[PDB]
Amino acid sequence: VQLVESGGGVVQPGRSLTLSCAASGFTFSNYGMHWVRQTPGKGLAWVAIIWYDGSKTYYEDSVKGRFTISRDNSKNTLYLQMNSLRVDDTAVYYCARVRHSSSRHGSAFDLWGQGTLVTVSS
Amino acid sequence: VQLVESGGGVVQPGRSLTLSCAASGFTFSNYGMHWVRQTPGKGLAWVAIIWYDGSKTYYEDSVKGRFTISRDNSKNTLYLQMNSLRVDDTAVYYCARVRHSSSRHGSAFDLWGQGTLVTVSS
Amino acid sequence: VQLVESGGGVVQPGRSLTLSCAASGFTFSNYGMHWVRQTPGKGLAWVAIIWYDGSKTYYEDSVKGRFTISRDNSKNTLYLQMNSLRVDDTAVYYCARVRHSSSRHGSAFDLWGQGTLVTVSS
Amino acid sequence: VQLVESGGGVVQPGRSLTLSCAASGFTFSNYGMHWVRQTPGKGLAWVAIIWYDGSKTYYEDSVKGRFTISRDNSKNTLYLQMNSLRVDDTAVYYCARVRHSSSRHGSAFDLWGQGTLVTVSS
Amino acid sequence: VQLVESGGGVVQPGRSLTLSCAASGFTFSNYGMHWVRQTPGKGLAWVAIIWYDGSKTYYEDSVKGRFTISRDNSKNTLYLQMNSLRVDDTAVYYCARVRHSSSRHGSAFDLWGQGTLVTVSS
Amino acid sequence: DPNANPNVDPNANPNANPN
Amino acid sequence: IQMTQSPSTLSASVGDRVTITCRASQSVSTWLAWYQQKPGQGPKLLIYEASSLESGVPSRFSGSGSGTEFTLTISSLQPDDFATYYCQQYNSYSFWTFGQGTKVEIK
Amino acid sequence: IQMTQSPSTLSASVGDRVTITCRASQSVSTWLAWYQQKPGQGPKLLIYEASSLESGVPSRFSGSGSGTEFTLTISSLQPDDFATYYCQQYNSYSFWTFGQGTKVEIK
Amino acid sequence: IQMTQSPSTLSASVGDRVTITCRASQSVSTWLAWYQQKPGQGPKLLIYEASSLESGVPSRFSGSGSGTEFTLTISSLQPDDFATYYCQQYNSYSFWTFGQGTKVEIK
Amino acid sequence: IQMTQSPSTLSASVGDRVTITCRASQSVSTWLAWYQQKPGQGPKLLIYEASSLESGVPSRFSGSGSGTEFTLTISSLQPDDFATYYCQQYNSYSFWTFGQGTKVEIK
Amino acid sequence: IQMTQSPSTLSASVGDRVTITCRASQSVSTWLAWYQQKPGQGPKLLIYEASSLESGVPSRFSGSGSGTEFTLTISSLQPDDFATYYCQQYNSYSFWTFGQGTKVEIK
Amino acid sequence: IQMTQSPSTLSASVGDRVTITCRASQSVSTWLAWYQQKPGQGPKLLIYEASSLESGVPSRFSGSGSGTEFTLTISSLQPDDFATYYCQQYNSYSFWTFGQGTKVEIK
Amino acid sequence: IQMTQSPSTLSASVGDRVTITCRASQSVSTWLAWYQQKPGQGPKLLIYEASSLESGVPSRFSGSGSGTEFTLTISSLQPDDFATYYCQQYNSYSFWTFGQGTKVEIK
Amino acid sequence: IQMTQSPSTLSASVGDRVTITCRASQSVSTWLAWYQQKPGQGPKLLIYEASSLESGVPSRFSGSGSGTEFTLTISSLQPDDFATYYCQQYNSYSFWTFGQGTKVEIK
Repeated sequence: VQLVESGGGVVQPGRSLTLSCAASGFTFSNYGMHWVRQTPGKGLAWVAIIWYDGSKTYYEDSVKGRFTISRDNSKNTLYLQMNSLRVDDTAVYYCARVRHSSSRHGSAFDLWGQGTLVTVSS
Repeated sequence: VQLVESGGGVVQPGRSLTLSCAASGFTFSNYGMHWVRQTPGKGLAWVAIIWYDGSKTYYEDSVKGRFTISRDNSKNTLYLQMNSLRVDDTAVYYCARVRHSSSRHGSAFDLWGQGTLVTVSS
Repeated sequence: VQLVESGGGVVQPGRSLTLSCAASGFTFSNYGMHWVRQTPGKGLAWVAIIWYDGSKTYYEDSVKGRFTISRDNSKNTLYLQMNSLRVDDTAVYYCARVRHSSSRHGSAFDLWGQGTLVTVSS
Repeated sequence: VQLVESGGGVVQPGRSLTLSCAASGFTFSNYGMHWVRQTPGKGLAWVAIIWYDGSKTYYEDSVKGRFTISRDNSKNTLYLQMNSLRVDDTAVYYCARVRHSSSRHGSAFDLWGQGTLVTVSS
Repeated sequence: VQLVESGGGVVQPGRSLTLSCAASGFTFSNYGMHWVRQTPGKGLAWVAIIWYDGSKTYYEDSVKGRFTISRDNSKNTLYLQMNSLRVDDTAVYYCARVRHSSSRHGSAFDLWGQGTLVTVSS
Repeated sequence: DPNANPNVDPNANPNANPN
Repeated sequence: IQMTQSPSTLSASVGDRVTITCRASQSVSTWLAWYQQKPGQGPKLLIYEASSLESGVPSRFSGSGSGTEFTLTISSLQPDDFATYYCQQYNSYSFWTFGQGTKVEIK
Repeated sequence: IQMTQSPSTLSASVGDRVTITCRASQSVSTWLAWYQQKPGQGPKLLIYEASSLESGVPSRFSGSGSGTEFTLTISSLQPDDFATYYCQQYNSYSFWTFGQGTKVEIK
Repeated sequence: IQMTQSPSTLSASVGDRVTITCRASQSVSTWLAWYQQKPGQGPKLLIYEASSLESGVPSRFSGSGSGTEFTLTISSLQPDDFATYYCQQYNSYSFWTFGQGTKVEIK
Repeated sequence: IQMTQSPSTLSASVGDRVTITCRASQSVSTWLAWYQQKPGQGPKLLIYEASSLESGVPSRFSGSGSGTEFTLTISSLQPDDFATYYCQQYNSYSFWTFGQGTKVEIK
Repeated sequence: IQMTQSPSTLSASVGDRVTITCRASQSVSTWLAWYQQKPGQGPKLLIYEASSLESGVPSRFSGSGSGTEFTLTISSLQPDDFATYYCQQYNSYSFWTFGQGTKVEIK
Repeated sequence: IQMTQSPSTLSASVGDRVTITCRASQSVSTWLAWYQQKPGQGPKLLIYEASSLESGVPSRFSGSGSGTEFTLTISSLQPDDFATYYCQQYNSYSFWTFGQGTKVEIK
Repeated sequence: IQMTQSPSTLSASVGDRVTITCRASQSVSTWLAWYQQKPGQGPKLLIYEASSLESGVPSRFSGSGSGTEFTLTISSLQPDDFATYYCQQYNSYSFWTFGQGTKVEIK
Repeated sequence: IQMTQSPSTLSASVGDRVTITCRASQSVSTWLAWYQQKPGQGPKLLIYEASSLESGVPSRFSGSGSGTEFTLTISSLQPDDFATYYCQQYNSYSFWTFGQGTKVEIK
């Protein structure tokens, strides 16, 4: 199994960037997936969540309305449309898969991607 | 994030009247809502609560068995179907949205509607 | 508001007998329940309590390890299964409902069923 | 209604075997079917499920990647293609039909076959 | 846009009677149609459904194996071949047309026929 | 504590429970 | 899914307000439809999905509710609207079932 | 917690004054209740917290007390008030127990 | 979810009362089914949802329980009802697992 | 495309009602025909396309069905209607095949 | 849980200091909220948990307290602060109740 | 299903980065297409299934999104990419509907 | 639909059991066929519709599968059956595409 | 919840025992997970629910604790165990938050 992202780069503040995350080796339409940032000098921080169907999403309090997470089950991808980018959003973005859990309470992020670097500067 | 209600009017005692509540600007299917009266000459008073799914409801002790509360998550609506009205029900009915809280105890009403006047008289 | 017991009869010592208790006229999923026995010549005696979910149970010291109490909120029924019945268990078993209280200490038993006679003899 | 399998026999470890399961007397394209082992000296154990279309599938944790189940609705058959058989896989394999349920949580297996004996030895 | 049935009458118990339903004014081959009874002294009772192709049919649990619903898109005509009639089945039979819905969950019956009276008595 | 209100705690969190 | 309606017979006059209550033995979500069958004719759909109005239905008719409690409200009863009203549920995995029907009669 | 009721049996007429006294072996603050049981039926709650009256019970019943002494007072005995009465306790950490009960007989 | 049944083997006579207990390691709510496998045949459903009977099963069989305690009671054992009974759980987010099964032998 | 007819023999009297059922192993759409062969003669067409009537046939004969289930209904049996009836299918890409044939005898 | 707000009327000028006292008959821990309702509008949340402020409100509003004594403090009265302020409690096992409310009037 | 695109007018210069966003009032899954209509001509397909590129379209154009949020991204605006871009949805049981379209102008 | 086979080369001896796996990039329902091309000749049909057997082919060859996993199983490898086997798909709206071919070799 | 890990950086050699302490500002029950992130890679799950071990992890890693105090213990440090360890929580009604991360360096 594997989970690789793409779509990184450098954009000016206020521009819009679209990230992708292709999943292979497992049934991708079965797992709810997350996006996690890594700002150097700070620990990991959560960003969004997709509910195995696109039905339910929950975002971090600082990115509500500027980030749109959406998933395509047919092509085994994730998308995180980032609008109104700021200088703060310079961080490496990871994909995360929620472990199968025998309850109603979810589980931890087991399969992590290699991460893509998104830089916002002038 | 806008909350508006409708369905008011003046009806004689003993008749059935149905109120409504329109939700827009936020994900209505994620929040449990309330209905609150404001009788002139008195303070506010809680009336009913809907548990984000229709699974659980609770009422004030003076409206049990006469007021039913139900919500349509697909149309983003609330309904407080009122049966067998009395003169004591002359009040302004508000909608209230329960604020998100990171606990198991709930929060105060953060978003209030504008209110519809319901008057019962002969 | 109706609470009906069932499942009584006559069994030999050492056998296993299970009881049933149906609730109607009120929402059963919102109340904890008790089972209380009535031995002729003696007063009421508590047996077991169910914590509105089956999450917590407590038994009388005389029936610990032989009595199981469990509820089915989907059918509004109670189940008190008796294992290894003895002659001293000959009594009438009542279902008791804990009334709503605005505190964290509980309240008395509001609604009682008519009870079913369970006798053990050779 | 009837549910009869076939394709049993004796194969050496490391070889591949394919089982079949012909359904008669009922509409086969409406039911999601299962496969269940029964090793002598042990109880029944679930093996795989097929989601009424072939769209979704699930396997026991010990047979992932070695057993592939697929159904042919046009001929009313099942196929549990077993690859890389081991001495563990000596068991009797049953088919199961998932009972109709007026909910979304499924139901039990109501129609079982007579089973085919699969022996893996050298 | 009219929908009219025929084929009713009086037959003895155990005899087989066949109903027809001619559709006019609309494209009949696009709609899945239903048959509905109306027994005097009872409300409407559902009978059978034909899935716009003849591919799928579902029946009420009380008519399985005695009623066969089949449609003919070439002549715009339904058929409900009733076998082994009993005194219960004396009722008025209605055709129903399923409304177009912008989803996968079906819709209500908008076009209803005028009803053909079936009497089963000796 | 056998004596504790075994009712539902009506003032609970009625929200969406993201986890 | 057992479906019942109350009141069974509802006397009303022209211009009065009418409410008919339909109760479902299980959760039918918002899948419910209301009918109207004048004597000797076939029932005509009025409300689908418990809130929306079928094309051609007068604006007087309205419905509301979800879960297990639904009501149909006629804002102004006309001489046309004296007929038997039926309540139907079509849940996800449940088949179509109909209520007993309440008859609206002149007062 | 051992719980006793006195007197075991008291005789009274219609319209008389009935006093039932309940004692507890250990202090239970005010967490005590009273029940009334007709012969062949199930007991019914009358007084909760030993001071307040449950809704629907006639006002004739009353009670007061704290600690280990609790009493029941009937202002005017009625023909429908002849039954056995129980006093129940539910303390902080003590399980529910009941008294032996007092029976009201016609004098 | 590991499911165990006790007793593993019980002997009963014709017309006797039989109880078989199935215990779940974790709560399985009310999703549970009881089977019956006569030797050399395929198991047949008896009880689904832990209380309801499968159509065609005699009213002799009965099952009750919720949470982690389940039982199957045969009111009056018949000469045909001597076989091995299996306990299955299908929780919402758990997979289907079967108990070891108890064998009912003629005394 | 294997065609089967049931019941093989159907005893009936004059003026009765006779229904013969023809079942197709696969869907044959509406392409189906019914024949009648009195002993010693050659069969004559009765119904073609599974619903229409051949020219000159009495109006008693009638048929209905589509897909896999086809029936032939005789409203009033006549003394010249006691003969063997055959079912034929001619699907789009399938060849012509016949059923075994049912014989309607005098009761 | 009955709440009383004092003083009923608090007259103050622009830039003054405003303190509002809310008292509970029974302890509500720290679960309490403060509202503001300008005439003809719907009330708006200001303080939740009796200490934290709603996002978007000015830092001018403040409050603190626990148990049965609560205070709401306005550092400097502003022209848009003249409205009616309500005190709400939501204790663990208690339902939501509101006080009678105090009004702020121009001095 | 109503499709709206924002912004309606998008000024950009040669070599810039352009994003045009299409929002669907109801979930349209992945069924969506983007067109390009220079004035006086007929629109030409650019993206189908919301992600793929029509044969012959330069690699600059790309699209992403699912559910109700979509976005068409141009990595480098060219001199001949100044035209109106439209949005279409073709769901399972929904008919084809187009958005109002956004116009890209020189800066 | 890109069609792949496994293993690329398979060594086996006379009388062994051989399985060849064909896996589809997309669902092809049950439309699939297995060929056999001896060197220097033209491929010959063996299995059509992925399960049925072509007329005249020995009963040794058999196949199974639906969706994206298909296998061809030879119960007894003869000296005749040493040749390359190809997997073809002809879906509903897809064109014909073949696999890369697995060669069965003498061991 | 704010998760703080102590010590920030701990030095250790091969085979030495290492303990990392994670603390939570609010009770998180047993809902807590640990991660290992070697430089330049993506973190890998080690422990879920603060006690269980993810499949594929060596038996060296272990963890225990409940409420607000959690610890990770490595019985025998290995040359491949020198990486940054993170403490994540997922409470019932609280979102996922990560700790600062302690780095284990070579002595």
